[PDB]
Amino acid sequence: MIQEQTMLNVADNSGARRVMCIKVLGGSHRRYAGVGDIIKITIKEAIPRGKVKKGDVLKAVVVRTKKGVRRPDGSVIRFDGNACVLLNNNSEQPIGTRIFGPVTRELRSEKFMKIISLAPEV
Amino acid sequence: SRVAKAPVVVPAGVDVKINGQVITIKGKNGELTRTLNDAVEVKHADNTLTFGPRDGYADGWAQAGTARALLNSMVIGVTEGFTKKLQLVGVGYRAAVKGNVINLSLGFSHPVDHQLPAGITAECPTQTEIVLKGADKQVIGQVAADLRAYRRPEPYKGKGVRY
Amino acid sequence: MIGLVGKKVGMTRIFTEDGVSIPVTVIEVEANRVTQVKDLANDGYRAIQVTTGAKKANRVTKPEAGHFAKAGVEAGRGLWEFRLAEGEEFTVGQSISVELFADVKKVDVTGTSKGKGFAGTVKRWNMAGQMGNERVTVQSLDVVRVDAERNLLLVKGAVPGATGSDLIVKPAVKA
RNA sequence: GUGAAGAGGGAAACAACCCAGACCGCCAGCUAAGGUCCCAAAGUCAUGGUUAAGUGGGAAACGCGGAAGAU
RNA sequence: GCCAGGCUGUCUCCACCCGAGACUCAGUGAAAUUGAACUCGCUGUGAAGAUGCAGUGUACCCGCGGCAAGGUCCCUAUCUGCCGUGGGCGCUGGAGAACUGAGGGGGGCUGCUCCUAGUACGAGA
RNA sequence: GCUGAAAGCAUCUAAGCACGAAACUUGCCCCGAGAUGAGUUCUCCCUGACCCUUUAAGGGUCCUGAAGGAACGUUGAAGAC
Repeated sequence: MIQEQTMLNVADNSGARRVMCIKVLGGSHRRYAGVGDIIKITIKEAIPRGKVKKGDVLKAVVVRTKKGVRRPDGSVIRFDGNACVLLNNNSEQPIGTRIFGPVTRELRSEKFMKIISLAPEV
Repeated sequence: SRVAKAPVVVPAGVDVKINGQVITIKGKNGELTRTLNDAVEVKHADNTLTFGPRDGYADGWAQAGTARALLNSMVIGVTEGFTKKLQLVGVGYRAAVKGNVINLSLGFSHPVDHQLPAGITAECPTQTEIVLKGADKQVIGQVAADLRAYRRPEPYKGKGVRY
Repeated sequence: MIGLVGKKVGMTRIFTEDGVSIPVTVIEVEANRVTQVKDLANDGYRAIQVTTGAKKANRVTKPEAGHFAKAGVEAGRGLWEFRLAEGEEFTVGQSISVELFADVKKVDVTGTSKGKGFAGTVKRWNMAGQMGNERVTVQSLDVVRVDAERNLLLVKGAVPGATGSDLIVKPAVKA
């Protein structure tokens, strides 16, 4: 999961390496964020021509949670760390066409119909 | 005042009884009763109904005129009845009628159903035209106003329910 | 249809065939015997006073023994009221099963929460106070499973009280 | 003039507002200011008028309005 | 003297546990203050925020547990007010149970999508 | 808003005479008859004797000790006590 000033990993070829949370959206005066929640993150380290430069402010979504998330059948699928993929307010389609690691089955939302195609590993 | 000085002719088949301040009128449609204000005196006045303001009331003339108008309306109702016609202007505005409830659909996600007071008959010669027959003008007017309030005449196309 | 008094036993998750296991609290509802009927003529309002369970001979006071004898019911460990639905009254000595809740799908659970020790000023007023052991009614609870031949009720979520605590289940009047 | 150094009654309370200068006592009466629906003792008193708004029961200048006042 | 990095409940939010107090049992036991106290709220006046003066409302008597409104950041939280829980007492012979209820308390928030519907309306937008 | 003048028009009202805002209250649930206005219902127990006075919401003596509670032990998901 996410908290104030959380450290997030990167699961796309956008060039981001270290992304740090700044604000939490999806509810006024909200505390934390979930896997199926929109979070506000910025970048700390970028490749020579990374899509994100230091101090950037743009949305993102967590695909993997270190704390773990639940399922209706009691499954508590959890990962070694927090992985987040950047999103934009306009042109939601993320630049990265490749996602590292598996993804859960909760990405069946209206806007997440184009991400389930990616991530061949489940 | 001026309207009060006008006895109203009661046609045949209408029975009028003055029990003190109460006026009871009977006719073909059915019974009707109405408690009259004490500020005006009404006598039988066979074939008519004379109204006289009571001494000591400043509002006597207007009260007598209103009572005369109401008695005339009641007489005209009982003798023949009152009819009102309402049109529904607009596409998809239905006026289905069943039992003692009028169902209307004027663009709302739910039907609007209005109960019919006893003694009021609703008919639909055309699906978009609704006719109400009643012995009392007040009841028919109130039901018509309730139907009209569901969809106000739209002041860009003149849609809704209109008289 | 009408409120029944039962005893909390435990809570678990009932695994559904579609992997949607739901938290279910388990209530044992023995056949509650209607001890008395409170009517408008005598008691001033419509209701039934009911009991359930068994009482030890020493535990039954002679006034209570006479009350049960008049009621023609076995001495139950507790007595409770249940307001009728202005439909009809019950007869003295009538045992009510759990079939009434078999076709409700929405019930409210009233009970006393687990007691908690000394609640200091910070815990109470943020003088001191206490929390727990208070009769509160959690509403809008849908019954999951009903077993009349076993007197077993499974209700969604959680209910006040620990194992063996007495509680009441009533029709979900509030929605 | 009062308090200072004068009690007491009234103004709901109150020392400078009105009446009124206590020798002590007695279960009598008459007055001053103030009251006579009650609390709280007295007319729910007689006659001639204003009041329809609780203005009485807080308010100026100004054309009944002006008018907005303290847990 | 400065910078970059790793580094912990300082925090989001704190949750439980370990030893001494905080509470009771048997015994020791002093304090600052003290005119006497049958030591309520609100409105108004008062050498000017009244527990004590005029009006009004509430409250059975007495105990146990403290938040504290009354650069030693001093002055027993003694006493007023405050919630929970107790001892005595009356509901009219006594007692055990189930309750109606005069009244009091709590919260009554809010984003997105779907059918209506790209519909009424709208020259079109 | 149905008829509707006074004041041959008109008008929410003068007579007849109807809806309606999340604003207010019930309705949602908890405490609550110390509510001294001290409330309602069910059940159970006591069915003795004698003496005196200031002779009546009187007093005293012998016997009786009902239901219930508390007294103490095991103790609890009940509690600082």
